[PDB]
Amino acid sequence: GSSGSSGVNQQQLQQLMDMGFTREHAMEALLNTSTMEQATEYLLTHP
Repeated sequence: GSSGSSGVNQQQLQQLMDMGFTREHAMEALLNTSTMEQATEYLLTHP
């Protein structure tokens, strides 16, 4: 059947969110960014 990825990704989201962040930034982070690493930075730049 049909399957793939839609919108952001919980993985990264949760992954980061776990580190101790806010879903708000987390989400935007990913959205803004593209890869996981990038996400980290975004968050790392917004504690």
